[PDB]
Amino acid sequence: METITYVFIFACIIALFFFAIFFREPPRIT
Amino acid sequence: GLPWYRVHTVLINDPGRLIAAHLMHTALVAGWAGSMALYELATFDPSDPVLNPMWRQGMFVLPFMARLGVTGSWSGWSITGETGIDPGFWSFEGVALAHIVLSGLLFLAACWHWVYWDLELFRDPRTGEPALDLPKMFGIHLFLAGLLCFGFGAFHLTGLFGPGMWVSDPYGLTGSVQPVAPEWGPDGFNPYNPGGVVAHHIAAGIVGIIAGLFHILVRPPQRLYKALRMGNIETVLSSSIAAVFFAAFVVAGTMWYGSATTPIELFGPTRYQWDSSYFQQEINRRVQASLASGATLEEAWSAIPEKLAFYDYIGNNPAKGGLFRTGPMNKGDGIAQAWKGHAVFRNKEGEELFVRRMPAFFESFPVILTDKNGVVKADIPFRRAESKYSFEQQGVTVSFYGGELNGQTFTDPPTVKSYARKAIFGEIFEFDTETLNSDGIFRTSPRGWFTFAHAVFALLFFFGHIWHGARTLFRDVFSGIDPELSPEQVEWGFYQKVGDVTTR
Amino acid sequence: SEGGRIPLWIVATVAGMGVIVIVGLFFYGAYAGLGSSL
Amino acid sequence: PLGISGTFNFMIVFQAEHNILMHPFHQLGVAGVFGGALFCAMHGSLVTSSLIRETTETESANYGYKFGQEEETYNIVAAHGYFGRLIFQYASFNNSRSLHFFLAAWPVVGVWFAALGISTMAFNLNGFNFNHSVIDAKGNVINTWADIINRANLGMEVMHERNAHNFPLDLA
Amino acid sequence: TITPSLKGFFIGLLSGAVVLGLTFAVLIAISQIDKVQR
Amino acid sequence: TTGERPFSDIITSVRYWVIHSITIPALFIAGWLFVSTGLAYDVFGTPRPDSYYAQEQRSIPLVTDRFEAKQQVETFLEQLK
Amino acid sequence: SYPIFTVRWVAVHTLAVPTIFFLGAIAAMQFIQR
Amino acid sequence: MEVNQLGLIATALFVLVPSVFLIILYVQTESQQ
Amino acid sequence: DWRVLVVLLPVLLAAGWAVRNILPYAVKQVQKLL
Amino acid sequence: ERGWFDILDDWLKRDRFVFVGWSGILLFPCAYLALGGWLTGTTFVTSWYTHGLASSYLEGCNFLTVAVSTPANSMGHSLLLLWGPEAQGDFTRWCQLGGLWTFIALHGAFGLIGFMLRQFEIARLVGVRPYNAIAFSAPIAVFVSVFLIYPLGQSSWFFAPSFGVAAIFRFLLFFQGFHNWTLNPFHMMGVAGVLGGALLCAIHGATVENTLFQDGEGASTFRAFNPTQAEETYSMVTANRFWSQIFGIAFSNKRWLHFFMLFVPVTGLWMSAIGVVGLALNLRSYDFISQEIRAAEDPEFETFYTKNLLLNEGIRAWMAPQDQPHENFVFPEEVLPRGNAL
Amino acid sequence: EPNPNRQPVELNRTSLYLGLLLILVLALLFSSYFFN
Amino acid sequence: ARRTWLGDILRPLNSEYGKVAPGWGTTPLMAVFMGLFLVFLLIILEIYNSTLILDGVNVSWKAL
Ligand code: CLA
Ligand code: CLA
Ligand code: CLA
Ligand SMILES: CC(C)=CCC/C(C)=C/CC/C(C)=C/CC/C(C)=C/CC/C(C)=C/CC/C(C)=C/CC/C(C)=C/CC/C(C)=C/CC/C(C)=C/CC1=CC(=O)C(C)=C(C)C1=O
Ligand SMILES: CCCCCCCCCCCCCCCC(=O)OC[C@H](COP(=O)(O)OC[C@@H](O)CO)OC(=O)CCCCCCCCCCCCCCC
Ligand SMILES: CC1=C(/C=C/C(C)=C/C=C/C(C)=C/C=C/C=C(C)/C=C/C=C(C)/C=C/C2=C(C)CCCC2(C)C)C(C)(C)CCC1
Ligand SMILES: CC1=C(/C=C/C(C)=C/C=C/C(C)=C/C=C/C=C(C)/C=C/C=C(C)/C=C/C2=C(C)CCCC2(C)C)C(C)(C)CCC1
Ligand SMILES: CCCCCCCCCCCCO[C@@H]1O[C@H](CO)[C@@H](O[C@H]2O[C@H](CO)[C@@H](O)[C@H](O)[C@H]2O)[C@H](O)[C@H]1O
Ligand SMILES: CCCCCCCS[C@@H]1O[C@H](CO)[C@@H](O)[C@H](O)[C@H]1O
Ligand code: OEX
Ligand SMILES: [Cl-]
Ligand SMILES: [Cl-]
Ligand SMILES: [Mg+2]
Repeated sequence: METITYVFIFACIIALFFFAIFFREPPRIT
Repeated sequence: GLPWYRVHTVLINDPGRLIAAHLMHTALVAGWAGSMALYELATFDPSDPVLNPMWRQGMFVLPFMARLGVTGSWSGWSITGETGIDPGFWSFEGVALAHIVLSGLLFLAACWHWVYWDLELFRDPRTGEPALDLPKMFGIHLFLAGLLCFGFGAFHLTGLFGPGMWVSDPYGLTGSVQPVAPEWGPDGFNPYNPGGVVAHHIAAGIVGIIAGLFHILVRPPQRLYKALRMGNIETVLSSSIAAVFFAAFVVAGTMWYGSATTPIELFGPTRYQWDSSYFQQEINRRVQASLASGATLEEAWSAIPEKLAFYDYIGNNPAKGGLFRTGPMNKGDGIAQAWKGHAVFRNKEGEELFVRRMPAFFESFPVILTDKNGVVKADIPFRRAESKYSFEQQGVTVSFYGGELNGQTFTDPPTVKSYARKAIFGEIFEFDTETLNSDGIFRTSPRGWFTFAHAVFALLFFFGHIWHGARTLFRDVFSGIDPELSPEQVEWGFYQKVGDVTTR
Repeated sequence: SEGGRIPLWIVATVAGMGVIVIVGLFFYGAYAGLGSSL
Repeated sequence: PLGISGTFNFMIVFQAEHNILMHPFHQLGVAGVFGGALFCAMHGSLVTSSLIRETTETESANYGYKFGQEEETYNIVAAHGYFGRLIFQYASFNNSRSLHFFLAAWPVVGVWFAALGISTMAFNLNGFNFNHSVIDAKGNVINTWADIINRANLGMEVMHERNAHNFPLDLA
Repeated sequence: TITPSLKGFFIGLLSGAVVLGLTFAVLIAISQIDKVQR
Repeated sequence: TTGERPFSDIITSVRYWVIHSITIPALFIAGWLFVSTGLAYDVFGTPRPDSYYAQEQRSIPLVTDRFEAKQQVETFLEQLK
Repeated sequence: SYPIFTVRWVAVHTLAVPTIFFLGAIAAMQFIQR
Repeated sequence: MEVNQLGLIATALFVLVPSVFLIILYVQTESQQ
Repeated sequence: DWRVLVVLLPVLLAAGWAVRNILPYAVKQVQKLL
Repeated sequence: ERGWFDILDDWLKRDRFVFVGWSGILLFPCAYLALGGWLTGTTFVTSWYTHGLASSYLEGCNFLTVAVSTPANSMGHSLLLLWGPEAQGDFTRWCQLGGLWTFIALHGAFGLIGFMLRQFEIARLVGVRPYNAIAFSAPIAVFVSVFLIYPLGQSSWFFAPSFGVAAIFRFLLFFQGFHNWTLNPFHMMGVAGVLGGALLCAIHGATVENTLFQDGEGASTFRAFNPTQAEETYSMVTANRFWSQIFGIAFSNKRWLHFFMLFVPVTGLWMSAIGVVGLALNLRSYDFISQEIRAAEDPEFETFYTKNLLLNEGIRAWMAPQDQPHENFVFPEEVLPRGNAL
Repeated sequence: EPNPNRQPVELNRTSLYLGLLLILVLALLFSSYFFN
Repeated sequence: ARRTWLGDILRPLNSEYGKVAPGWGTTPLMAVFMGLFLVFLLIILEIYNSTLILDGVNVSWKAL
């Protein structure tokens, strides 16, 4: 149960990395 | 839009919805007290006020009800051990119910004040703008605080019209709720004199009545009004937070060191009673008095109350717990069942030896026995190959006086070493470790948890005071500095007085 | 009297050498007398 | 070790075997990271204190800066004017370039020394040893705080890897 | 009764009052002599 | 600028060095003599190398009472013969 | 042109005067024998 | 291993309640004009 | 105690020597601020 | 109204080399006395009667081993006023009883208050936002929690940190052996804040210096900057593209960047302060109960957690007798925990 | 009877990512102590 | 804005927004009470601390 919890949290973070890099708000110059 | 950390600023200029928000907070806090008390009542075991008092059971709000005179249940028990009592309506259950009902009434009021926010009372009569006259509000509220403070001391604590408060003897053996008369001399400022508590509330209450009337009738000086921004409600938040963290540090300290308002029968012993062998000295004095009066060793020790021996045990020291060791103390060493009696160790020469007690600093401690003069006579060795003081070499035995093992002596090394391991914790008890599946690891008491939460909250509220004080005094630059700031105001020399353009 | 007479670089050099003298004395004392383990 | 408690094990045993706390390169390393965190909050607070008002109070001040804008977003003169008076004028930077260079260099140089401490204690050139350095007139040892550190180090030494030594000197 | 420590308390009070008093005395004095030009 | 005389001005003026070629060594020598006369030991109550212990004792004169600590130190000092 | 006794003068000397006295005291200590 | 079994729901609400808060605020920001 | 006078004497002679070299300007600075 | 208060206000706020202000009435004496007490104590004052230690240059200690040590455990939490009932006005006894320690700690606490009031005071005169004062709340939380709350939870000031280099190292090691402080998640957060702060300091400084605009002709680029210029001196656009392509993400808001630089170390120090408040009560993160149950029953179960506890046990038993002399610990050689051979 | 003090609330996408990362990392740190 | 019976009763109690006393007003009397209060806190602090010891004031549980 606790192993599943640790790995699940870890996996969510790696997923978050993906969206933060590739699905970020684009920086736009003005 | 508003960032997430600012959503509640919409109430700053809306006194009626501010009152609604404050009513909803009060409803939540009252409902917490009612529901916490119900949870404690569903888990509290009232059947042994000697070896299983409330502070061994993780009770947090029960001791605060008992402190001011609520001691009984509608089901017929009291926390001092009486049966067949009738507490009237103000039992633990009646107090919890009263707070639940109050919670619901305040919830309804909050809805009324949220919908009917635009009340003429909140408008300045000259300008029609929302406005609160904070200096006069302060005097009204301080006046009400003074009256309430005074009536608490004069009527509740004295027993004139009320139950009094919890008072005990210096060893926490005979506590009960008693009317308390004020102490008007210098001992009234002794933290351990309950009489000073009564005198404080009568005297500070009167002072608050007077100061309230003053603050209703005398307007603030123009110089203080400008300097403290008394038209800005956020100056009240800043100074209120400062008073609150001041108060929180004080209640954390008196909980840790002890005082007349944090009795040991409600919150458990203090760590300092173990540091100074406070209970061990009273126990010894009583045994001396018996031996001196001709009783035997077995009679002297058997006359020691189990409740007094239980205080002389490091498992009840609130400095022995851990941050993530959760639950009641009973979950650690177990539910105490009986004093085993006082262990006396002797070597082969018949000399009495004394186990060195564990200081609170140490998670573990070696087993070391000295004579009356502190000379090492026996120990439990780590490396056996050059041991000279083993129990086996020194013929160490243990005999018990009083308690359930009264009159017995053990001579086999394994059993003697077993009791010597327990003796570093002070007096030795039998524990039920099965009922709660206790794990054998010490936990802290409500005294420990109260102190930790309130010191942490006090420190955090210091940051709140700094933050809201800064917002009050620097409201004009909250969004940034003036875009037309002259370099001359910040370069050296141009003004004789820093920031004063009239001193060019 | 009037600031300017003694060049700054000579001031800097003389004050530097005094620092080195006094710090060297402290390191000498680590090996002699008190605190030297002897 | 590649773990959190394994890291702590490494540090504790390192202290027993090299007295890293008494090594000046670890001390320079501490100055590096304590200094770096200090100057981090320092730089952040000064620049934040002198943001030019571009927003109303109901919005984040961060919207007052636009990515790629030509003009600076804070008044470094006002920041220098504050910090110069906090200490004295010549203890404060007014050149953003040499300020940011100092921010770069201080933690980097300190961490270089920290890395060189580990690397040179790798070859057993250990921290200062003042064990029994203070002696009285008769020759009694007078303990200093260095000797109390030694007692702690000995407890670490005698317990680490409790089954791995057969001979009295832990030479590696 | 004036215990030794109550005596010591009064000495502490007087000392601090003296220190604060002279401090503000000198300060008020100097501020009156060296005024700013407006 | 804040009006005071520049430091570089002052410390390169002959008058500065006339004054401080005296005041600095005088203070240094006062500090040396504070130690060499042994006055520092007596002001601060610090043991000399021969007064940490009595000749045959090896126990620290540790203070163990709060309100009689002054008398305890005085007693430890007598026992130095 | 400039004053001599300023606040800065006082601040400088409350630090510098004891520093020199202490350095002489610590210099003497290097010759103490046990 | 004899872990505290409340650890599971404690961790799960610790993640879920504040994460859900943030998602609500974000989604209603996108849906504004 | 004579050591108190042995220690203060180098400091006292330093106080008077700097007063000799500075008193013309000191009186002149106090006069201007009046 | 131009009374004496306003004239005093004028003089206190003059633009001089060292600004004074109203805050300076508190700041300057208290800072000066705390610094002077530390230098006086480390040069001349012993710890023989309180700790059994030499601790001054006079006694032969060096810059690493001098300290102003805490008072004897028998003083409890006494204020140890010079005129109080322990020293009774005797300056020499006061020094020998540890009075300089509360002297430094208390004048230091009020000095720190004064420095933060100075940050507020100057900020209000110059017209800047007071975020420098807000950021300084983190050093104050650390000082108060370590030097005041922590010993106040313990038996006496004796267990506070002593003011010295090696004395503070002993404080670190005591916290490992007795409190298992490396295991504490509030310390972990503090470590993250301090190392993350040092990281941010280095990376921002280097990024600026390596995205500079060529605004001059010299090979030394420092000269090509003017405090009053309106333009950014470095390229935020190029900096953003570099980190986006090296690391994946980058800053794009310069106001967020510098706020974050305040936030990270300040929050870290505050978190570490909270954990030390817990240690005041011995409310430690010492153990994982699940690990201890398994390990008690299964003598083949070993982790780095159980290895480190054995080190803590060595620290406690080997340092306690000398480090806590008032306890009179006598631990015969045979009870001392030791591995094989060592 | 519309209250004039109401204000829209915002949370931008970067703040969402930052907030989720803080919460997941805090959970990853504290979970071991919850299980104990 | 909405008038109510209770609001009309309380109206005078919220009608002097911004009214000050000229100048320094009662500030010097305030300062006297603040100083007296500071000495009071010092006394009760030092009693609890056993830095101030008074006859018949025994700061201990043994005072019941
Ligand atoms: C002042 C507040 C306070 C205090 C001192 C107590 C004290 C107690 N409670 Mg009570 N309780 C409280 C409020 C409090 N309670 C509230 C508000 C609730 C409703 C939730 C409860 C509901 C409750 C229940 C249901 C129970 C108790 C029990 C107890 C007892 C055991 C406590 C324990 O194991 O904690 C363990 C404490 C911890 C593990 C500390 C948690 C530390 C947190 C997680 C740190 C979080 C860090 C944060 C994420 C970091 C942010 C960083 C960011 C800002 C950057 C103890 C007597 C137990 C008992 O014995 O009853 C008989 C029990 O069963 N309490
Ligand atoms: C009497 C207490 C009190 C009151 C009536 C206020 C009111 C306010 N604060 Mg202040 N503040 C306080 C105490 C208080 N604060 C304390 C102790 C601190 C230090 C921690 C602060 C630090 C602080 C900062 C840094 C800021 C404020 C801000 C504000 C304003 C907007 C708050 C908001 O929208 O939050 C919205 C919050 C949320 C939507 C979620 C927060 C969830 C928290 C972090 C965890 C959950 C807590 C839990 C539910 C309850 C535990 C209760 C605890 C006391 C036991 C509002 C005027 C803001 C401001 O000035 O705007 C201009 C602002 O930036 N406050
Ligand atoms: C100006 C800032 C300042 C501040 C905030 C402090 C603060 C402190 N000092 Mg420090 N000190 C200072 C300057 C300061 N000092 C200076 C300039 C010197 C050199 C002389 C010292 C030398 C010094 C020594 C030698 C000692 C201290 C000590 C202390 C501590 C106890 C103070 C106390 O109890 O006084 C109480 C006094 C007051 C609060 C004065 C207030 C007076 C009230 C408001 C007016 C009413 C009084 C009335 C007129 C008199 C009635 C008396 C009558 C009944 C007999 C406290 C931390 C003690 C310490 O550190 O303990 C370890 C200590 O031993 N200080
Ligand atoms: C009886 C008595 C005494 C009564 C007193 C009453 C009274 C009124 C007294 C007043 C008279 C008086 C003045 C007496 C003085 C007494 C006296 C000498 C007191 C002294 C106290 C004392 C020595 C305190 C010491 C304090 C101390 C150690 C300060 C150290 C300062 C120091 C080391 C600074 C170096 C650090 C530094 C340069 C950091 C810069 C790095 C950094 C990242 C900057 C960031 C940054 C900088 C910028 O620059 C700008 C631009 C921006 C963008 C930016 O990011
Ligand atoms: C010269 C000796 C330097 C040795 C150590 C290196 C320090 C500088 C490197 C830090 C890297 C930070 C990241 C890059 C940050 C970055 O990009 O830097 C940029 C910065 C400015 O670059 P410029 O192009 O303007 O100048 C460099 C060349 O182009 C020559 O003009 O470089 C320098 O200032 C170099 C300074 C040389 C002189 C420095 C001497 C420092 C010695 C101080 C004594 C230390 C002793 C401490 C004992 C405790
Ligand atoms: C409506 C109504 C009613 C009812 C009412 C009710 C039924 C109520 C209830 C109420 C309630 C039932 C309430 C409750 C509340 C609770 C709360 C409010 C809680 C909170 C909590 C918290 C806040 C916590 C926190 C924490 C955690 C979680 C963890 C640890 C740490 C801390 C502590 C932070 C009646 C009939 C009377 C009448 C009228 C109407
Ligand atoms: C405590 C007390 C007090 C006070 C006192 C004081 C205030 C003092 C001061 C003092 C001082 C104020 C001292 C000082 C000293 C100083 C010193 C001793 C220094 C040294 C230095 C050095 C040695 C240096 C080194 C170096 C470095 C660091 C780096 C760079 C390079 C070099 C190497 C140079 C009173 C009487 C009030 C009261 C009683 C108590
Ligand atoms: C179990 C955990 C759950 C935690 C609970 C979280 C509750 C959070 C509630 C957030 C509510 C936000 O409240 C929401 O604010 C928005 C703007 O922000 C308001 O929206 C308003 O402004 C927008 C913006 O132009 C207009 O287009 C719109 O027509 C108007 O209604 C919504 O009317 C309201 O629904
Ligand atoms: C060898 C086992 C029997 C010898 C006596 C052991 C000490 S006593 C023993 O200690 C247990 C906790 O360790 C308690 O749970 C139990 O109640 C108690 O009887
Ligand atoms: O392996 Mn890991 O640790 Ca470096 O010493 Mn030798 O070895 Mn072991 O002992 Mn100590
Ligand atoms: Cl190991
Ligand atoms: Cl080997
Ligand atoms: Mg030497």
